[PDB]
Amino acid sequence: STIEEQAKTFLDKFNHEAEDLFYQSSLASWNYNTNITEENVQNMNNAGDKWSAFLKEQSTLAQMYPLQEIQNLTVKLQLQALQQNGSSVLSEDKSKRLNTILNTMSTIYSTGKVCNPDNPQECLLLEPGLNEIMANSLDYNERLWAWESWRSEVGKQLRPLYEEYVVLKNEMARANHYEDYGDYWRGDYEVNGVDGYDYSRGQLIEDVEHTFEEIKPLYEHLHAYVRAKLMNAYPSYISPIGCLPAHLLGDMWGRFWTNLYSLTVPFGQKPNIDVTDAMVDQAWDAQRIFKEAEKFFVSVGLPNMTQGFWENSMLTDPGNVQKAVCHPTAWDLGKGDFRILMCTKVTMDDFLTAHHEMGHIQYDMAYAAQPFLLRNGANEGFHEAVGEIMSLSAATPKHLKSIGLLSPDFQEDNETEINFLLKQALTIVGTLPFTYMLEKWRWMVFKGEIPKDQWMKKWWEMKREIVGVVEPVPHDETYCDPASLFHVSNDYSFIRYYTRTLYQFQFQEALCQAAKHEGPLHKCDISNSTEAGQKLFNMLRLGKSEPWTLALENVVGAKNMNVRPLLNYFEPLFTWLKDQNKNSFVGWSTDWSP
Repeated sequence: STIEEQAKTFLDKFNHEAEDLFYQSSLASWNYNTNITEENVQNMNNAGDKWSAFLKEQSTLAQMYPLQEIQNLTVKLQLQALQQNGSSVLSEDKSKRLNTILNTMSTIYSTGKVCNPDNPQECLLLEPGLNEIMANSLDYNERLWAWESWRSEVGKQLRPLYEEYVVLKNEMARANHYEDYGDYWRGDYEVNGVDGYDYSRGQLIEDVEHTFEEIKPLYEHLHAYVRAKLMNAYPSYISPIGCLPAHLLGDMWGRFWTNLYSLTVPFGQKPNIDVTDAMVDQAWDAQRIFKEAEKFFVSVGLPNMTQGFWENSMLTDPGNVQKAVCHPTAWDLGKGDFRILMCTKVTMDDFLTAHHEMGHIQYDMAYAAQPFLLRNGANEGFHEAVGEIMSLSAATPKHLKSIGLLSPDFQEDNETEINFLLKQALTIVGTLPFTYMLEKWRWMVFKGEIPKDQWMKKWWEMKREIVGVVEPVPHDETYCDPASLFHVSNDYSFIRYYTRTLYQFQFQEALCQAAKHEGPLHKCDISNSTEAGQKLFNMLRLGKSEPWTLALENVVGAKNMNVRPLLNYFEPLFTWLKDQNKNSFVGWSTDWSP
């Protein structure tokens, strides 16, 4: 009757009871998302409160168990995830202050308004109408003024509560035997106590810096090409030695540049692939979309699953008979029950999101044999990365010709592939250095090393020199615009997106070099190749039971990370850029001032 058997039965009973509570809460949340009612709100609110009290009780009861007296890696890992501190040293006043700070900075930013001029009635909200006039607009002055008006009423109210949140989270990290809030955030990105595969939290910082200095010249070259296109798009607005304007990147912060594509068309004579009208003349629907996704997945090698799931997921427009959202979302409810939720329309992006959802749910049901605490990915970014690679790999026209989505009369040329790679760079590698500098600024902020009052131009100046974007108007100390974004306002990290990009690139390279494919890396197919399917499935079943380095090793063969997937995937586009826009000025200079 050693302590290991008591830990085993405690873990089992916690897994069962938490599985029941999680199943009830997820079921209530799902049927509330399909049918919005206040009684359902009370239902999963009571369920979530009871589950939170239960997890606190299980953690406190597991605090008795010695974490150094377990030799099995699985039981040690599950006790480590169960013996977390959370509120080990936390005053109740400090806890409610933290909660009120979180709620206030969420509610103020979420309910932000740009209603300065004219009558105070015509107020455009941030989500529906602001991004239209920041991204799909022509007036430089309107974009500048709207961005300034958005930052002005947000930064001053968002700065000191965010700084107090930084201070209190630093105090909690110190009280929880950690360095800082980033160190608590780097704890998941840490492989220690494992022989052979050893990783440090600062090794993640080193990897971030290494990947950024590896991707610096290609990003400089694409910035040069974008500025060269903007010279023709905007006559006499951007100096050649100057950097890009802040509001010219589509988004207010500069997240995605897919909106900045009509000005950056390489060739109007090359048609991209399009099966949406081919879908229309084929007259396919939501169930046909799901059947095509399943056909693609069994072409990869993943087996079919439950027939009661398809009727359990409502896919078309819910209508006004019951209030329901239209965001495509997955539901891993627990013990053998999954749902998807969207309103399906006839768009190609609906097919992309459906493939993304099926990749998510396939990875969900992969680790069903693992316990409820281990019923996740290796870390947070892995799930989004593995959804994204199934999302992108479905846009291969040879698959569409094999399944009849694309007619065989259409053909793929070099220039169309170059345009597709340029769009992919606008989506994938365009957001990579922005995610890098956001992650770096957030890490210096949450580490509590840089002064709070040194931010007169600091975020401005390494926006100018690190990514080559200059603000059009200076801002004072009360502004916290890099801290004013959606993810920082609700404390959603950005290391997850960087690691997702890295993992999806390495996984894409591994599957393209593994599934008997030779040639250009953006012409990568995985149909009629089950070796890649079983190589994936070897890592699908692992779940959270193993360190992430072991998960990468068992599916790639390497123990580290390299940017060679990015070079392999973007090599034709890199060569086309190198003989296209090398003649213009390449890079950026920080000497330009407003």
